[PDB]
Amino acid sequence: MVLNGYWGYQEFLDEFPEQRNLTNALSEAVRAQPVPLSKPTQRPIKISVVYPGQQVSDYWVRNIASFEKRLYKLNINYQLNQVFTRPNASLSLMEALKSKSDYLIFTLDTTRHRKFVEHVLDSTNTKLILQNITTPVREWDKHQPFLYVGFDHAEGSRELATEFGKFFPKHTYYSVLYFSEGYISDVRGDTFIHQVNRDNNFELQSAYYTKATKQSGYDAAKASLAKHPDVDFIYACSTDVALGAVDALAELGREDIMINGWGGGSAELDAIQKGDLDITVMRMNDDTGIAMAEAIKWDLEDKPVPTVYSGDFEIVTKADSPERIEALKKRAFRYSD
Amino acid sequence: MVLNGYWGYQEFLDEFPEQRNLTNALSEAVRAQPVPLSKPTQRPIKISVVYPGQQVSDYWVRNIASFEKRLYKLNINYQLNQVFTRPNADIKQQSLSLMEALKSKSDYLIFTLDTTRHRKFVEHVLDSTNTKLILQNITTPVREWDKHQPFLYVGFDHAEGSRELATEFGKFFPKHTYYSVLYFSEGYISDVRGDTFIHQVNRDNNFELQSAYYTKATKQSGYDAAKASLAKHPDVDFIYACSTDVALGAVDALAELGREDIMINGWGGGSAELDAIQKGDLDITVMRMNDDTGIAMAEAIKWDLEDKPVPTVYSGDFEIVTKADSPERIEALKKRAFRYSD
Ligand SMILES: C[C@]12OC[C@H](O)[C@H]1O[B-](O)(O)O2
Ligand SMILES: C[C@]12OC[C@H](O)[C@H]1O[B-](O)(O)O2
Ligand SMILES: [Ca+2]
Ligand SMILES: [Mg+2]
Ligand SMILES: [Mg+2]
Repeated sequence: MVLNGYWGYQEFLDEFPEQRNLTNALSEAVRAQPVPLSKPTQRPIKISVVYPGQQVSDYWVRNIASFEKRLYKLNINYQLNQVFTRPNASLSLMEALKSKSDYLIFTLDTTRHRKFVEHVLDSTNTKLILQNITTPVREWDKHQPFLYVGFDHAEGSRELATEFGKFFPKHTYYSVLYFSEGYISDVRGDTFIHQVNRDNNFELQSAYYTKATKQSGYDAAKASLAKHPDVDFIYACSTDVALGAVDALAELGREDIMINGWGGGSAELDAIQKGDLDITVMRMNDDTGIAMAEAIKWDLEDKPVPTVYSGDFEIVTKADSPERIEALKKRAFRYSD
Repeated sequence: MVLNGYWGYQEFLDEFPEQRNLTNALSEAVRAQPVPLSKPTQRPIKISVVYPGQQVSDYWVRNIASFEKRLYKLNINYQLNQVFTRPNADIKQQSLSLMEALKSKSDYLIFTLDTTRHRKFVEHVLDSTNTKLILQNITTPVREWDKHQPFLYVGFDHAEGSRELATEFGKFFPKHTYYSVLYFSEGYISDVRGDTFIHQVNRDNNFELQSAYYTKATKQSGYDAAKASLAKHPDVDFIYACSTDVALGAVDALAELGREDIMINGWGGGSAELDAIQKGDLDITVMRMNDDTGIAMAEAIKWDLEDKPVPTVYSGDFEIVTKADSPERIEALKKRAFRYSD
C-alpha cells in the first residue's frame, strides 16, 4: 500500500494459509499458560540481541523482559548477549557475528540493516529474528528469516488515521514528524498521510524527519510550527518524537494542537492521563516478547515455526477511564509489569 | 555490625521503647484479621511503587500481590503506579526516571535502598518533599537521618537471615572448610548478606574464604560468576550465594560442571527456591514469611490514614529450610508465607 517489495501481514497470511495456521497456533500458544520445552538441549542456546539504547520508549526493554521471562517459564537454558546501541553516531558493533549465536534478534529500519541481514541470511547458520517488522520481504521468498515479529505499523497507523478522520473534517491542516529516515517512517508516516489525504481530504502542511530522540522531536516540532503555525494536529511517528513534541506545544502555548503517541508504553500512558498526549495506539506489548520464546521453543522441538507474528492494538484516548487504562496495562505488561 | 552508620533493628527498638511498642503493635495487627479503615478518605490515595523487575525471585511480585489484597481487605481506595526500572545503564537515566515520579505527587512512595545512587535520591525525597517514604527490603535505620526518618523501613532483616544460614553452615561443616562467596550487585545487600555470613563463618568457625565475586543481580550473572569462581578455585566445599537469582544460576553452573560435591544455598525461600530445594538442587535456604511485609505496609498506611503513630521499622520472620524437610513442613511454611499471595 505504501512500499513496494513486501507482503502485507494479512496478505501474507491469505497467500499462504499454512502460515495463517501457524501464526494462529502461535497466537494461542502466546495466550495460554506456558507449556515447557519437551526436548532438553545439550547445552544453553546462545541468543544475541542488538537493540536501540536509551530510548524513552520502553518497547525494547519490556520486550526483552517478557522474552526472558517466558523463556524461563518454558524451562529453556539460554545465554543472552545484549547490546545497547547508543542513540546513533557506527553500527559496526554488529560484531555479534563473532558471537556465533544460535538466535539473532535484530531490527530492520534502514538499508544499512538490509545489507547486513542479507549477509546473515546468505552466510551463517544463525536463525534471524526481525523485531518491529511484520511484512515479509519478497526477495527473500526462497530463504525467509526465522521470524518477523512486532506490532504492524500499517495497522496501528491505519487505526490512528481512522480516528483522526473520524474526529476532523475535510481540509483539516496537519504536519507530520517522521521517525529517522527508513522503513518505520515510510510505513507509519505515509500510511497515515495517504489515508488521511485521500479518504478524508486533509491537507498536509509539512513533514520533517527527526533523529528519533525526544530532543529531536521537540526541535522538529518547533521548526515545523515556526514555518507552519496554522495546523490542527501534528502526527508523530514515535514515542520519543511525540513526547518532545508535547514539550514544544507546551512551551509555545499551543493547546489548540492535537498530538498523538504511537505504541502506548508507560511514558505515553502517563502523558495521556496527564492530558498532554491526546490519542495513541497501544500495543499489547508483552505478546511479542512471549512470541519469540514460543517460536524458539517449537524450533527446539522440531515443530514448524510461523514466519510472521503481529500483536494486537488498542486505541487509547485521554477520555478513557483510569479503569480502562489499568485493564489495558494488566493485559499489556502482564510479564514486564 | 558489618557496616557503620546504621541502627541495628533490635538496637533501634532497644533505644526507643515506644518505637518497639509501635512495632509490636504492627506485628499484632499484621497477624490478626483485617480491621478495616476507620477515617475514610475524600480521594483514592496515590501510591508510587519503584521495584526492580525481571527476576526469578518472586519476592516483589508477591509483596505487591499481598499488599494490594490487604489494602482491599482494609477497604482503602488507591491508585498504584509501577515505575519501570531498567537495571540497564545509565545512572543518569535512572536518576531522572526516578525524579519523574516525584512530580506524580503521590501520597506514599515505595522504594528500595541498595546503592549509594539510591541514597542521594532518597535524601532528596526526604529533604525536599511531603511524600511519605516506605523503604522496602531494609530494616536498619540510617543514623544520618535521625532528624527526619522515612515513614517506614520494611522487609526481612538481611543480618538475621544471614546469621541463621551461617549458623547452619557452622553446625554442618568443620573448621578449615573452604568456601566461596557470590555477592549480589554492589551495595548494602551484598555488604550485609555477604559480610555477615563471612564474618561469622570465618571468625566463629574458622572457615577459609577462597574467593568472592560481585554479580549483576541476575541468574545468568550468577551462573557466569559460579563458573569463573570454580575455574579459579575448584577446591571449595560450598558456595554461599547472596540472592535467589544468583543462587539459582550457581545451581545450573554446578549442574553443568558436574560438581554435586559442592553445597549451595538460596536466600529468601520463594517458589523457585522451594521447588529447587524439593528437587534437591538447592541444599538449604532461609525462607521468609513473605506476605507479612506486604500486609505490614498495608497496615502502616492504614494507621497513618487514621492519624495514628506508625513505627519507623518492621522486620518479618524467618525459617530455615533444608532438602531434608518433609513436604508437609514445606506445605505448612507455604501456607503461612503465601497466605495472601497464594
Ligand atoms: C518500537 C518503536 O519503533 C521505533 C522505536 O524503536 C520504538 O518507538 B516506538 O515506541 O514508537 O515504537
Ligand atoms: C528481595 C530480595 O533481596 C534482593 C533481591 O532484590 C531479592 O531477591 B531475594 O529473593 O534474594 O530477596
Ligand atoms: Ca566486605
Ligand atoms: Mg513518502
Ligand atoms: Mg495540548
